[PDB]
Amino acid sequence: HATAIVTNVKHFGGMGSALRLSEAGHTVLCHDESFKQKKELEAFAETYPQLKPMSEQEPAELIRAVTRAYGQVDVLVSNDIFAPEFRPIDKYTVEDYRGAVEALQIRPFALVNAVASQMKKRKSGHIIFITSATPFGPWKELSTYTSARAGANTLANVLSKELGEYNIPVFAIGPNYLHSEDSPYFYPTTPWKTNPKHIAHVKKVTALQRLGTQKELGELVAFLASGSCDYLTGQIFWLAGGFPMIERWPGMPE
Amino acid sequence: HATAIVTNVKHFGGMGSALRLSEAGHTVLCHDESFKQKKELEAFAETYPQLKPMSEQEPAELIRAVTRAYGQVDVLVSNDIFAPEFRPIDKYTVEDYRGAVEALQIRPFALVNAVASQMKKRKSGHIIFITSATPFGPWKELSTYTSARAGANTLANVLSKELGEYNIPVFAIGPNYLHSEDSPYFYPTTPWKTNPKHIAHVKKVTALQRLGTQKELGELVAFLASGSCDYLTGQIFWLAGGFPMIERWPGMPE
Amino acid sequence: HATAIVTNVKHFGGMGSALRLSEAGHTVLCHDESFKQKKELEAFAETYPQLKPMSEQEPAELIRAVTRAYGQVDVLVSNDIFAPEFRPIDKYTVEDYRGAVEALQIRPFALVNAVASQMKKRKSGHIIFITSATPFGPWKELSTYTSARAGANTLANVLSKELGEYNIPVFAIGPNYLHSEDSPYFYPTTPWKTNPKHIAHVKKVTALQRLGTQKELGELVAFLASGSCDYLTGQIFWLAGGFPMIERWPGMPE
Amino acid sequence: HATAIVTNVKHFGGMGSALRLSEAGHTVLCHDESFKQKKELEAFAETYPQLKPMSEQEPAELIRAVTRAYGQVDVLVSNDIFAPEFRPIDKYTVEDYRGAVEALQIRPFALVNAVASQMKKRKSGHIIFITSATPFGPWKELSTYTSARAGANTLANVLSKELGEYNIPVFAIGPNYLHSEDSPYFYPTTPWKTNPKHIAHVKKVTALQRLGTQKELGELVAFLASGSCDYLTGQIFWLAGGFPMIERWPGMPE
Ligand SMILES: [Cl-]
Ligand SMILES: [Cl-]
Ligand SMILES: [Cl-]
Ligand SMILES: [Cl-]
Ligand SMILES: [Cl-]
Ligand SMILES: [Cl-]
Ligand SMILES: [Cl-]
Ligand SMILES: [Cl-]
Ligand SMILES: [Cl-]
Ligand SMILES: [Cl-]
Ligand code: NA
Ligand code: NA
Ligand code: NA
Ligand code: NA
Repeated sequence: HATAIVTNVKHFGGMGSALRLSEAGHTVLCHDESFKQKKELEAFAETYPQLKPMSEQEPAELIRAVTRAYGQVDVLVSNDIFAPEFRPIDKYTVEDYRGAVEALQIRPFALVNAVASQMKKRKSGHIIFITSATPFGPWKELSTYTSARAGANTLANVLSKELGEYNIPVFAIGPNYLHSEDSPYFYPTTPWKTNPKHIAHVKKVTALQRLGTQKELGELVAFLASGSCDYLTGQIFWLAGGFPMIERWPGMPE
Repeated sequence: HATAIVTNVKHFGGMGSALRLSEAGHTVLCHDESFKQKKELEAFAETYPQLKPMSEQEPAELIRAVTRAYGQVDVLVSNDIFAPEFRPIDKYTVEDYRGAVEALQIRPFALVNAVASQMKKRKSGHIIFITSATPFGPWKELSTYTSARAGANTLANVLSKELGEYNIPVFAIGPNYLHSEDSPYFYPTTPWKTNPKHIAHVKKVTALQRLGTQKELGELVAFLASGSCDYLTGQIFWLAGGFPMIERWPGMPE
Repeated sequence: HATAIVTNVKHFGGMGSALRLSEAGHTVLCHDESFKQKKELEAFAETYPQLKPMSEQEPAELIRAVTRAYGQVDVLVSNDIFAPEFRPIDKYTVEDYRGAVEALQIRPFALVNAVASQMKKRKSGHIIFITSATPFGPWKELSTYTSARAGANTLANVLSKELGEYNIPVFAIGPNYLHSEDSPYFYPTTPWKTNPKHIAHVKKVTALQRLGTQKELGELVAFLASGSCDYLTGQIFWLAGGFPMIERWPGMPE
Repeated sequence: HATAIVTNVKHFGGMGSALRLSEAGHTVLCHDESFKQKKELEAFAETYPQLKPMSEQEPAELIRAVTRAYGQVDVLVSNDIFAPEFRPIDKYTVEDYRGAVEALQIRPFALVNAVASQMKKRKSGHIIFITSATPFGPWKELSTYTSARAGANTLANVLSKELGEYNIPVFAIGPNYLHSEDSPYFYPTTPWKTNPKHIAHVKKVTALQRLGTQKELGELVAFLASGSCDYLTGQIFWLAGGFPMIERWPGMPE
């Protein structure tokens, strides 16, 4: 069976991806910061017997471990996370930007850098970055997070050009307003399904007037990873329910 | 079962769409200019017993006929076609542009204009335009066709904003280098799989170094129409295998 | 001296363009629908002695008349207008879309189709379309106007590819929230500087928290027409003060 | 008088920017890595008496020194450079990507982080990044450089949203094929005007069939810095002569 790595599986698009990839018949190797602790890894493995958590934390280490134990990495889902911190540009430190770039650009780069050679040698593989739709509709005072996510989107697009010759599609999925259940990355049930202000905000700024679901994200990840539509390689997908809705002139209804 | 209209079914993305939608369990009502002739309609119906060709040619007429005979239109695939004519801007006539706009913008607009009310009333439906990736990577001297296709892409994106409130996703799929078998719209087997110059051109300008397949287009259409990933509403998909490849500096290999 | 045509001079970007081009030393030939009436044309010529209003209305006749009287057309500013009419997609007629594409796509196409040969023969000229920033940040229920403007933007970008061989730059300037003085196209003094609701809306949705000025538009038109920065050819300029501002999460200041 | 900082003045868009800003009446404070050597700084000051070279290298020290000596920083031109190194993704090291993001994203971020407070306090200033058009038309095997430049472009666009409230426009100018005279960043006279292969390549891939000039870049920088067209804030300018030209089908002329 085909192998798939999902990183930061407890957060963002991790569970939607891992669960739907597993249902599609992949062996899903799952990374997470919490899996440094045996108790957390074992608890996850018991709750999700169809998933295979690994303890390895860093990119080369993780790729090498999965390759040793399962033969090869057929699918990489780089589910990258970093807390958005809103500040006026002069109130950040430079290290605040470096941290965002490290988590949101250097990390997916390092994973591809470690796995690309084995994919190129057999001329097969799929690479998916989960990034952000914030560059499409940016908020004021989120300059660090948003620009790093744009770097990752362009990284995916550029990589598609060189890896296409080796039959390796590369995609970026950029969500916004994706319900993240009990993860703070980025729309947890509380407040986003519980507080009237937040419920009204989502109804206002998305065309579909709701949060996106983990199932929708997982369906897209599994579809791309299936090899059924490789000709989309290089695509940045905006998975944001039609966000942004743009405020209309006075006198028009919402 | 859910109904799906595919227009110009003999051409462009028509057969990939109709066949994969049918496999997914839709009743697929098929439009085509050739179905004005009973012999052509009956021959198609015999060759493809899982498809239902209609004789109706024009938008309101077609929507009304399918609604009368099958109850409702759940999915619209506006597979729009017009021959690309390359000319210096001053060598066209103004009517050359009007013809492109009529075929590539007014036609999908007219179809949505005719079907939107029934979708809005029941708060369900999916709309897919098959357009072109030419606006993403334009060729010189194709100003009429390319700009009309961009109008259609923007039409899809804008429509997603108003129809989202009614739970109707709207998408545009913009192909290039899609193999179109025995249709001249736009990459027929001859010359594109038979002539060495054409084979070499496709290898040069696409990242995956091949034509796209009807199966890949059909997989995307059926995935979007399935209701499995509505949160992509408003997306323009570039289905062009990583086109364009951009020419590199002297001294670098191809 | 160098000649420039500015169309619909009384509206949208017309006076900013005409007045700044004249100050930069162009002979500015002005079109306007009101110039069908001799009295209107003569009142304009008396108020603006540095401008030269023409009575011609149709693109071919206008280009021919300017060429006959002033030798050549060095700069074309296609300042296109159409009344934005907001409707749900099913409440338009198809003719409502044809009217929008005729005014916003066919017309700039016809003007370039009529003037390009003379510019190509001498290998000099500049072409500027004034379009819209609505495709960048679309409002719901403006599907006709917005998609036609996107067609015009792509037309300019595609035209740049063929005309660059002849040393003719082509640009599109897409405004939003440009103050238009007494013209209803699209942000007249009343209500946009006089009604508190409109004043508040402009402050909220633009980054600079004000309307754009005719002077700003004219400075950009004159700069591009000057031959000082031809290497921008093909650019779509968003002249919208940093619109759109995107609504932020609850808890964050405006 | 108004002050402007131009970084890496000997390279890329540095001299075009500095020389045209000076001609427009700015006091132009010039940074360059070579100005670590007193002899280099003094030779520059003697050749260009209208320019003021500074020895400071680090962003905070440079802004502080200009502010101390000349009162304030009115215009920042962050003319960022890094050597483009083409490699397959697996042949880079991770540090190769960190170097690119440090030079092309962290550095402009640090300069704005150091200068923004003084501009905000007085509600005036202009910020221009010189980036790259490579994200618009990416070459294969340049994943580090190209994705870092896209990060910088998005940084400028996001910054425009918060700084517009303070009347500070932010722009990114993304060049390609800009003639850079004796600088190797990125199109020096030799080989790009002297080697037939390079001459042919520029003719093929740009619409205007030539390199861009330092004067064209400087005209755009001075125009944006002038305060004449602030309503363009947030714009990414592609200063690439209509690049990329996209290869056409067999049978069509070049
Ligand atoms: Cl490691
Ligand atoms: Cl999200
Ligand atoms: Cl009809
Ligand atoms: Cl195609
Ligand atoms: Cl006339
Ligand atoms: Cl406007
Ligand atoms: Cl004004
Ligand atoms: Cl220093
Ligand atoms: Cl350059
Ligand atoms: Cl030069
Ligand atoms: Na372990
Ligand atoms: Na019939
Ligand atoms: Na007359
Ligand atoms: Na010093």
